[PDB]
Amino acid sequence: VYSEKELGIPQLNTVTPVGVTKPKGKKKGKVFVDDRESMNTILAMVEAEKQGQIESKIMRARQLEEIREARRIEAEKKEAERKALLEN
Amino acid sequence: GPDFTRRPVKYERFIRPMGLRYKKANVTHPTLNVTVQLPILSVKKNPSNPLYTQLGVLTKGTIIEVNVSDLGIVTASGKIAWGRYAQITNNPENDGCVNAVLLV
Amino acid sequence: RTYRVGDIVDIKVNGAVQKGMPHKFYHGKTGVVYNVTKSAVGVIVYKRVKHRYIEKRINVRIEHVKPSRSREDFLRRVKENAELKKKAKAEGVPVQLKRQPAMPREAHTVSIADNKPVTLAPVAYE
Amino acid sequence: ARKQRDLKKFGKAVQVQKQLERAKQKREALDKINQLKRKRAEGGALGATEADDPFDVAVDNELSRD
Amino acid sequence: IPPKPRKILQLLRLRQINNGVFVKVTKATAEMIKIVEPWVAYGYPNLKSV
RNA sequence: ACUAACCAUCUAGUAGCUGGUUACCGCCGAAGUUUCCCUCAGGAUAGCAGUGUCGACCUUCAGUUUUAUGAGGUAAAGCGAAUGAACUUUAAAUAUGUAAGAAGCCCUUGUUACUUAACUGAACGUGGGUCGAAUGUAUCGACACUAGUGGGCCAUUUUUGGUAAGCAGAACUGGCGAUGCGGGAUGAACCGAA
RNA sequence: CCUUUAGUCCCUCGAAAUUUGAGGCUAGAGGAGAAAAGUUACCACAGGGAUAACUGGCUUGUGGCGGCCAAGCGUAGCGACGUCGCUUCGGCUCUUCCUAUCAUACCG
Repeated sequence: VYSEKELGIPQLNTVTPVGVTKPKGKKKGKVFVDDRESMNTILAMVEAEKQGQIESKIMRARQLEEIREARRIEAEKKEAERKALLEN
Repeated sequence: GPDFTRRPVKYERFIRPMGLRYKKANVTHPTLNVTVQLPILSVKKNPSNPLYTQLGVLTKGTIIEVNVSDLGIVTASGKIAWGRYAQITNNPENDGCVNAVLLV
Repeated sequence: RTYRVGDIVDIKVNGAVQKGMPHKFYHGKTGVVYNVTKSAVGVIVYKRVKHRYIEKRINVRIEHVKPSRSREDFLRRVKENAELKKKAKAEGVPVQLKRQPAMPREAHTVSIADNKPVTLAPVAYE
Repeated sequence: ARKQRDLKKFGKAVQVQKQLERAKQKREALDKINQLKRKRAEGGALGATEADDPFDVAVDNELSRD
Repeated sequence: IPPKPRKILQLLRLRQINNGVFVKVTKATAEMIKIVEPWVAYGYPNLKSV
């Protein structure tokens, strides 16, 4: 058993998009996360994974919904940052 | 040295018995031909194993740092020396003591 | 130094340069070359296992490789061998072209006048 | 597999070389200590306490400053 | 016996013990006998011996 | 919704493992190893032994000496030679690599697409001159095919390192492994001798 | 850019007065690149290599280290006796042997 990271295994296009890939052995630019909104999105996923299985259908929906609102706020915040930087 | 200390997990498996511990040594001054029992301050280098230096193992040819305040050596600046190197010149495992010669 | 293929060479192994250091067994050996490169030179050295020779192909550099004079006597012998053979035919006297291995010495007399022997002792007391 | 095969048959020779190297390191360490002994006896120039740096740079510095 | 003296005895036709040969003295032959000394006894024969 | 026992047969189930494997005499007779591939107890090649064919007829070869020349200038003598292991006229002991013919060396001028300022060099050709140390030789080489082998133990000498002393590792050679006999009162490692 | 080394006591800054510290100068040493890389007589796990394991004229009553002295060896180094300096276990047993003898015998 050996890690796929250790082997130089090409990345494959699937239902999950590969996106823009980065060359190996080069500067993969650090994308810092420091906003409260960006931290909230990551935190919601972590909490959802730890909680795991919930028997209630409504309680399961609410856990998914709070991640959706966290994503929406982060996207709105980053959009406003782009507009301010582009305009001013 | 210290009565109680917490060791790194590297060395938390090497146990050193109480009976094998020494705190003083018979240190000889070559110039002022005399020897005085002087306390040991630190082990600087054991020229047999770097691990032994970390563990403080006293073997033959080991450099230790001793408190020479009682002798009263006057330095070139006029101060009184408080610590000097000393090389163990015996086998403390076979002879139940530590003998050293001051590096002066 | 310009060295060609097929020339017999000698290996000296100097400690000035640590690059291309051969083993102590290969130090001070004589062999022929089989390939020449910019810096390294390949030689063939055949060494006995117990009876058979196995040809080691090792690489050595210019600072250790020097030519040899092993054959130079053989070319020297044939040139005079040609010269005296033609020379012998001219005058008409036989000449001997093989080399004889140091025959023992013949008889002679040694005089004592003005060379009186000096008596010696097992340990010199002077 | 190839790397283990070299470790297969070179294993004992590396053992003896390591023992020879460790003995050599013992000789050099004792030589440097003995060299310091001669220098102090001949002359030297110190402070109240010995140098705080480890006992390889301190010896190298002292033998260099002469 | 080391390999070097073994070859000399073969070259001198001294294959068995108490084998004798006639050799003419020569620096080529003198050095050969000097190597097989721990196995041979040699000297100068007279007319009766021959 | 899902997923015990005995009898006969498939079955003489699957082993790399254990034990065993059947007259005599003669002849020839080993290896315990280099190298390469591969991790699954292994294969290939070469070496040793043998058979067949072909080519040469001691033709030719050789764990040897001599000669010439390297790496060892290591000892020694002197400094009424100079200079000062690191000095030298000379030079030890000691092993040790290479070479010693017509399967050879040089010269020569014809060509060449190579090369040169050039018929100039190099290659391809022509001709010229006691066969060029000793000793031994119970033959040498080439090709194809076939079987058993892939360990090591001890000792001398040299050498690397270490211990209070032990000791550990390399190189050569020798003894034992496939060996009987004489001696050491006896006997894997000793001496003599097969 | 700082730190070390030697130098002219060559310039500046700070301090105290009857001297210093820090910079500056001369030339030696340390510090393709945010992807990862190197390194350890260390630890944990997995695996590999050398190895069945030790002692057999073994053991016993007088310490080690440093100096002084020291016949020699030798032509500086090794150097004893002394002196100075610093201090698994317990119980059970029978027969015989040993002496390194507790007692009984005899001696100084």
